[PDB]
Amino acid sequence: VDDVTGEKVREAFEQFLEDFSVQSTDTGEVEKVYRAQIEFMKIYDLNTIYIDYQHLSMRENGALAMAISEQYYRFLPFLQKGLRRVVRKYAPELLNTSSPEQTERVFQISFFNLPTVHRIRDIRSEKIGSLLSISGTVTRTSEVRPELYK
Amino acid sequence: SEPLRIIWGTNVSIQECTTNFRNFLMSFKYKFRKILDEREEFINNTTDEELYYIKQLNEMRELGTSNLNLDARNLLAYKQTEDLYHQLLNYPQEVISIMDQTIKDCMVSLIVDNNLDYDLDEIETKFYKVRPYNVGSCKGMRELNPNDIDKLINLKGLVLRSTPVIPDMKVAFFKCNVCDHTMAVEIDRGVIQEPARCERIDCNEPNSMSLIHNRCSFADKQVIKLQETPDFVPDGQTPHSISLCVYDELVDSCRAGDRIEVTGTFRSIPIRANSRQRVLKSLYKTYVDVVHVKKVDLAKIREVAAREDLYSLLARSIAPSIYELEDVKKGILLQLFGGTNKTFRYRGDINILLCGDPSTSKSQILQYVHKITPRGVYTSGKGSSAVGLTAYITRLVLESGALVLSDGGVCCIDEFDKMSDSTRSVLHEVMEQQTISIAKAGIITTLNARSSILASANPIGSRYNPNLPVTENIDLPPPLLSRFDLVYLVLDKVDEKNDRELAKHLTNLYLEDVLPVEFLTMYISYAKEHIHPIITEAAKTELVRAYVGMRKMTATTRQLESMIRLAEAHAKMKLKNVVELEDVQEAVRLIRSAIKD
DNA sequence: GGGGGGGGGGGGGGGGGGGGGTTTTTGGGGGGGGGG
DNA sequence: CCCCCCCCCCACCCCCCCCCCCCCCCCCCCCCC
Ligand SMILES: [Zn+2]
Repeated sequence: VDDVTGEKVREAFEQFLEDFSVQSTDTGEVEKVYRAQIEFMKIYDLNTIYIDYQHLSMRENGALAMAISEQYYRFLPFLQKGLRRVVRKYAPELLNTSSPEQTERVFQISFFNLPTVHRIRDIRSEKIGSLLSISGTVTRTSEVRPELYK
Repeated sequence: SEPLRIIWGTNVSIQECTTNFRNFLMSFKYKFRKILDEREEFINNTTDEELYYIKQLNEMRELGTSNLNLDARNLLAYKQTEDLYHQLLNYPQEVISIMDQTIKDCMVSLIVDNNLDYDLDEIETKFYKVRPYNVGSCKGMRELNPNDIDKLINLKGLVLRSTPVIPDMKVAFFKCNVCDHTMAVEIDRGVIQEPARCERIDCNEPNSMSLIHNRCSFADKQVIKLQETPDFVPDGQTPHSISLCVYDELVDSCRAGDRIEVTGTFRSIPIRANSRQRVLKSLYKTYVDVVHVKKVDLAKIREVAAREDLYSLLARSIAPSIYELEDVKKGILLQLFGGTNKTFRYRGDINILLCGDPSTSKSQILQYVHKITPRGVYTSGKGSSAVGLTAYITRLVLESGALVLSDGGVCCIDEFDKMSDSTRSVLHEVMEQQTISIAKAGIITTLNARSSILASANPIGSRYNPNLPVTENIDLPPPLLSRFDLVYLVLDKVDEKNDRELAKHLTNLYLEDVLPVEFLTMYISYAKEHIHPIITEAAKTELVRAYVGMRKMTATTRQLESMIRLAEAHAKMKLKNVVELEDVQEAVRLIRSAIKD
């Protein structure tokens, strides 16, 4: 069985990622910031894309943004599927770490610029699996370690 | 011919319980409660004919909120529901679930019977809760016994600490490894009802469902430790304590140090000998599973603000039990008002000290301002009776001292002469920068103290000598003494024209029952909330000429800054939004009195 | 043309085996207080 | 005001579990009525 909501989320997000159009303080010719950021990743051989949540919020009546806020943990693999197809279209050099088989590149989808910041005290378990932004002061840190992923 | 839904072990019909509750949750009137309670002649139709719980549900539905408070005596006031009270006490979880469901049904039925349009889908989606309270006598924590093990009880006590919020699973979420089909399973009595085979008959693989932890649905649980209040303890032994479990929007109803009531079902559960075994200990953990918790104007403001004698009126009202020290009272009132802040730091704090003889009214004065101020503290210059002045690292944790705890309030310090030297140094950066610098254990910060200090200090020995300066009488050094805006001397020197009238004023308190002493806090509150004085352009020239005058008479810019802050405080008084020439003049005059010491 | 009997597969139960289950002293550094 | 002291804090049986084996039950196919 396939998650129709997840697949439709992937379709919407993939389209947004490849063709979200804007520019400012410049000519009116649209920059298509995330396609251009994929080019920047291709130049500097990066493996993450930074996404402004408000750009999703204005897109398509914000329905996609609401879905990704409410049920982020469900839809993150679908977002990676959409991102992978866009990277195939506009920067297929990046699908590998880039012969011995240079492995599949993983993509971290680093959201930012959320509507509101929750405090550590505002944690409440309905928000399990949802996207938030959190603030506090870093009182201690771990050693950086390898987590077995695949 | 039909099945019956029964509260198990009781023979109570749930249909009867439901309708007995419904016919009170609607059609109850508050007039009936005064029939039950004392002073029944205070019934009044124009206030008491109200359909009280229809009124509650209407305001509640306009706020869209899930919770209803219910004083349990209101059940006993109403004929069809007095039995429901006993069922509520004796069989609480079933009756409370019935009451919850009935509240939701009342909300649903109102928007189709009273028939105003509303989001039916919103009510359908929402859960609803009753919060019964005042269930009965607040029986002692030490008095509980195994007959209580399922009853709705009431407790009073002191909160020691609470856990962080604990996620409690309400619906497990399962996914099939082979076919990726998903199904939701409600958690029943804390047990996961795992599907042994995949639901889809076209797949039906055994043992293939797996739990997807972060797609389950979780309620909020919190555990709070409640200590027996020392009012109830027998004198020769430790207080007891009870752990209480609290859920959802009742999480963080209280914090450490709160004295509270709780209404809740007394519960007990077994605990294991070791986690790898089912084997249980033969005596259960007890806890209370709470359902309610509780702790322990502008027209007049503008009317009083029109008065001409307001400065003297408010000043005498801060401590009318104390014989005349009126410039001290005026100074402390102006300290209560305070100046203003600015972004760029310069801030609104005003700082005062009292010295002179020890056996005099200064301690009472500190106590009165402590009682008046919203969030101040009382302390003394050294030592710690589990409360101390400076911020301090201890076990590893940083504790905030009385100065830091007095953020936004007056910090009252007695024995300020006998203060320890590390504290004497620490006071400089709160006097100047209103902060204290912390640089330990991987944390570096200027911990902002933001407190006005009222000090009380003493001479060396039993008597102050007024033929010697303040620095010669007092222990604490001049550079710290210089930081205070106003500094005062209170002396026990004999004079019958003062002492007799003081004694008569003091002794008359034992016989007698304008002084707006209880309105003072409200006036201070609204003034601090609403009024932010700015300096008039003419007041610039007034401040400059006054400063150069006292400079021609050893002043420093700290005196000018003090005159600014006092004038701004004087403008919060009378609710004036711009500092006037008279405000500068009184700030100047009071400082001219103080600096002459 | 339907029902019974025989034969084969698949599942469940029972049994057997196996593994797991805090104060007191000593030394050091740092902070605070007292005496010359 | 400086130095020294002294004070504080810190370091073998029983249950759960898993594997293996045997029997029974249920379905399908073939024959008989
Ligand atoms: Zn399946």
